[PDB]
Amino acid sequence: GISRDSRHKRSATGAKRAQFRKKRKFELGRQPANTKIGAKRIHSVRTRGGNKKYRALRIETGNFSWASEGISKKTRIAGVVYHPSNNELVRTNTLTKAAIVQIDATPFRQWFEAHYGQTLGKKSKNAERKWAARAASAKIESSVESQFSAGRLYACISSRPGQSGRCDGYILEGEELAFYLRRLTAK
Amino acid sequence: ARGPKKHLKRLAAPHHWLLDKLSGCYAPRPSAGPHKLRESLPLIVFLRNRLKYALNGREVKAILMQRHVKVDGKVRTDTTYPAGFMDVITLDATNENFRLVYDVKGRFAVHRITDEEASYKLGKVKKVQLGKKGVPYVVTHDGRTIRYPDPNIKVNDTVKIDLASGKITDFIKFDAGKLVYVTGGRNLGRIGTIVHKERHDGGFDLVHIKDSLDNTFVTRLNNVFVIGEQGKPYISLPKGKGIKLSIAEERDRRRAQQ
Amino acid sequence: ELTVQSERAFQKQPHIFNNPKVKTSKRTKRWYKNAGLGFKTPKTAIEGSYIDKKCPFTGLVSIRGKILTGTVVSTKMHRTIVIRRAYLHYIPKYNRYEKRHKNVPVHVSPAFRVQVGDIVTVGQCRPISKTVRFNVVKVSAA
Amino acid sequence: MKLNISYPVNGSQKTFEIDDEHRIRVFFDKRIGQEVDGEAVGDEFKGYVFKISGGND
RNA sequence: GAUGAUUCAUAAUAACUUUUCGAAUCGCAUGGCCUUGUGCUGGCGAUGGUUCAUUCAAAUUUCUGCCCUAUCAACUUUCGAUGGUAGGAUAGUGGCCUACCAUGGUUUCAACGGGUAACGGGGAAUAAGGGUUCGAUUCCGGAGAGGGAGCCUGAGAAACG
RNA sequence: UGAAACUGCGAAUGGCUCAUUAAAUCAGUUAUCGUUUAUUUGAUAGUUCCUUUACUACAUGGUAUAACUGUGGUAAUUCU
Ligand SMILES: [Mg+2]
Ligand SMILES: [Mg+2]
Ligand SMILES: [Mg+2]
Ligand SMILES: [Mg+2]
Ligand SMILES: [Mg+2]
Ligand SMILES: [Mg+2]
Ligand SMILES: [Mg+2]
Ligand SMILES: [Mg+2]
Ligand SMILES: [Mg+2]
Ligand SMILES: [Mg+2]
Ligand SMILES: [Mg+2]
Ligand SMILES: [Mg+2]
Repeated sequence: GISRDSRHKRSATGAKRAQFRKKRKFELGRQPANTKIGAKRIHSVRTRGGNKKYRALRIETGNFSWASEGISKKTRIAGVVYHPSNNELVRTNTLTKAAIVQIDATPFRQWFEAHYGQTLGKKSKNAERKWAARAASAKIESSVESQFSAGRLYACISSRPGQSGRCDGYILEGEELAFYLRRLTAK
Repeated sequence: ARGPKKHLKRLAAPHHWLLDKLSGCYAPRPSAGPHKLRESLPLIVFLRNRLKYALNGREVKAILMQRHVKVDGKVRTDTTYPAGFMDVITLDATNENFRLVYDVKGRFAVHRITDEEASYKLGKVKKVQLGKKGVPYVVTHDGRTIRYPDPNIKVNDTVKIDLASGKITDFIKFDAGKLVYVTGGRNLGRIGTIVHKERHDGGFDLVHIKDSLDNTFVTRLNNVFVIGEQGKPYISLPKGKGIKLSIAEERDRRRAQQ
Repeated sequence: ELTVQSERAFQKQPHIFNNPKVKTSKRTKRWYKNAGLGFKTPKTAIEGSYIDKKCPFTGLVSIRGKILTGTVVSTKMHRTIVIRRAYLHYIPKYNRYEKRHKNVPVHVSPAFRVQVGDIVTVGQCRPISKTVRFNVVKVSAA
Repeated sequence: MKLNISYPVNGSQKTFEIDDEHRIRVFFDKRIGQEVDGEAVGDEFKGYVFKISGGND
């Protein structure tokens, strides 16, 4: 079908190769996943040596990591806002790796309350001791906390959904957030 | 093409088996085992062509299925089981014990050993790493994995393996003045003490080696097997003791005894 | 060397995370390694800001296999040059030799600056592109 | 045509050759699994009900 | 701890999983100790099973090396040609494919085209020395199953009993 | 003891031929720190009573379905 070989291309000198061999199976290629959003639907692919591979079609939630905070929560995905390879993936809401998405951000604000006791945006003694002891770490950044006021965080997909089935990511932070923010707010 | 090969034509078999070019199109293809199929000896060619205890492969199978032969203490009723370097072979009828060591001509010898010596074997460590849950292991040259080894054991050393348990009795390090066995290459079968080793970062460390008649040679580090200190070896060496007399001295020695 | 951030994606080294909470000197974590075989890692790799995924020093490639030497005859690609290895081929009938040559496309890191006429030594890596399998490890002529 | 009829409770089965084609014409335009009454096809089969389970053309 | 060299082996933390595996299996022998219940306990195997190593392999890959022809001098590049960045797909690397970008890449040291009554090699015949001609064919590698293309099963096939 | 049938392995090896193929195959020499690997051989799994006082079977839980038995179709097939 889709072949993954180099014998069908021209040489570096530019000559046309002759057909040495029929298409072998160990050099095959398969159609893309084009993972949409909503109503999770994972198919299986049997691959070389047994060794199952999970095509996610139409994934709904994901596990997203806050790297400066060292946690990760299972959060719902709102939609893709940027893709460095293609704008039609942003339009059609496809989820690949390196896609800039919006996520729900409510588990992160629940963890931030339960861990630090200050609310983002705008009772027991043990919790008071814990929240006082980890003080001067409850001042995260301006950009992320303004997103927390708006209830949608910017994340980047670090997983490959067509291969593992999962759509994992990390929250955008720092200079990478500023770069993609200039990309997004660019007219 | 299309998958693994299962046959082995004669004239493609390793030359040190000494299989004659007539009497059949095929040779006994060694099955997958502890040794590479080139540097191995199947039990069919050891029992039939070296010990003459059988006349057919059918008789070798008849010997094997009554569990007579056992190799490294395990029974192994397989016709083409690869017996390799330093394997012990026990024939309990006749109470015989062999070790596969090379003669200096480069072929496997019929080296009869005693019953105390059949209780162990030497192995050259091929890699030391940390397995799962941080447990270290070594891998010997016949693929035995031994967990919790001594921390001083690095690669290219020899460890003495117990063969009732899989435990390590002692070990010989790698430096100058060590008695080595050459297993591989042109100098296959020779025994000499190591004089020095050449670093050669990027591939194929060489080692210089001189026998008891002060003849030097050099070999890749892949083909060297340390067997002890100079004087005592840790095993019994075969007849000849790895000396490599030239053909002139060899016909002179043959005209002595003739 | 006028911007780092030219592409549509964010160029960064993978799994090298700079914590936004802390504030120190030594502005960013930069991963670098020594490529081995006695090749010195250049200071422009250690102190620079370029990203260069296929670099033998800061990037994710490893040098193993042949080490070759050629002369640069082309620099017109981006981060890629073509070297020319000249050799003599012996013909046994006439008992003499003839001049031959091959062109090798090699990858060049932004730690190194080559022009046409420089002699370079290159190290073999995994396939970088359709033709490139070698990577510049030392530029030592002009 | 012919009717390969099985009583599965008692475990017996018997074939019956049927003629007078406008008595089998009640069977037409019907599916496998759909049920038909007996008194259409035959006065020996009075009161009965059959399920169409298959056949060979 | 290792390597010339790793973001390596391995360990840890936080979660993930549509939730993988973690023995409802078989044969001989039938002991041991008891408050004696068909009590507790126990041998040698067989088959299966996660992961690592090993072996048999595979797939890519570096360097150099091929017959005649210039009455073949320019070839490649919208339909990938040479490279860059991201993705996708793959067992994995890679224009392998896609999106965007740059204008490269080969060539008189013979590219590209054409021809081969061309599968390649170990090798064969004939030779003072140097050579010339052949190698479909006992071994090694490749390819094919009337011609093309597509796929199922499986560790392994683009399989032709 | 042993037909059938289910299950498990094997049928990708072997044998044949030389059409295609001119940096292709191939040969010697490298690499995987760039990967799959049935089998073999050696190691290797006290954690699962998934809401964790029984909601139960762990001195052992549920369905099929083949061969078989019987009724048949087609000129014909390793059809069913
Ligand atoms: Mg065999
Ligand atoms: Mg890529
Ligand atoms: Mg690219
Ligand atoms: Mg031809
Ligand atoms: Mg012909
Ligand atoms: Mg052949
Ligand atoms: Mg074929
Ligand atoms: Mg024909
Ligand atoms: Mg076919
Ligand atoms: Mg046929
Ligand atoms: Mg074959
Ligand atoms: Mg095992």
